[PDB]
Amino acid sequence: KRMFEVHVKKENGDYSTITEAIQAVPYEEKAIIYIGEGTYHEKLFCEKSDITFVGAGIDKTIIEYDDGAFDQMEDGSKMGTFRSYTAFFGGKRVTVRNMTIANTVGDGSLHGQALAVYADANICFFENVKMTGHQDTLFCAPLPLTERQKNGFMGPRVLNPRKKTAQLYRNCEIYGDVDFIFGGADAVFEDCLIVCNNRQKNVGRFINGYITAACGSRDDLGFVFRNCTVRGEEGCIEGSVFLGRPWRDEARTVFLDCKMDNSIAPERFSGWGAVDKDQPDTYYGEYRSLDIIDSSVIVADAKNAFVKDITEKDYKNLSDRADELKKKVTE
Repeated sequence: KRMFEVHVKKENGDYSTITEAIQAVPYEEKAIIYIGEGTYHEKLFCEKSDITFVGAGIDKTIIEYDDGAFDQMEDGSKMGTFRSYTAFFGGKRVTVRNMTIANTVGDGSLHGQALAVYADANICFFENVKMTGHQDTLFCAPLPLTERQKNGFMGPRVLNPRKKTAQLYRNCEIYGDVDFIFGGADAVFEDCLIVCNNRQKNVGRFINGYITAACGSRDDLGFVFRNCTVRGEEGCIEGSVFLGRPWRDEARTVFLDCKMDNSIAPERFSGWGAVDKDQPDTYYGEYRSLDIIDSSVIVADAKNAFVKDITEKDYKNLSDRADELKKKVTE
């Protein structure tokens, strides 16, 4: 079996840091980095043709860093969203399994956006990975076409083309509050636990968060959640957590056969900048959402009018498309 292998351990490894292991890997070589138990306080930048990272399991291998968008850089500039990442995964194919990746800086009101993971590779596959943060925990590239704020995309891909990506998340746990899964990827989340933090404790109607903030094209797949558990953290007030708001106007995000509780807002999805702002070019929706406790069917007839009614035909389409992205990624 030919594969370039590197073993990271706190003691007796090839290296004691992940960064040094990444350096070791030649871009063009199919590689795997095994990472032993421990907490690795590092900011990772990985760009490779075909690499796999395998930790010792969720909360056994932990990659953590604490950069926030509001931080000041040496040159005087604000770090910004897209430089806050604990880990950047770019290149052609990346696989990550059996670890926690955390941005520990804190709530966005004091520290700004703070990515745990910047997922930029053409094809990304996360399995049994836990990702924690507050604002903007997980970015699934690509960026929108153009910025609305000066230097809004400052980061490693600001100059680059907006490459479409295909991402698969299986058995992951993802924690955050405001826009904590966002970007323009075609991304399927399967059998994931997705939890909005109780922002109200970390700081009219109080809004704890927006699970998604997609910005893809109306002709692409966008975010598909299937058989996931989606909810606020224990303590979140009723109806204070949205399934999404559209970061750009053709946002696509669907939840198929998911379990949810009553922390989820009655409107289900928000407009951008105000709850009841119309977003007629989004494809936002739920199909067969079940209550988490008793598996009884959820009915929301107070959803925003722009939220779609997923017919059985729409559902088979979304399922087939999610299925073909899964094949592309795992094939």
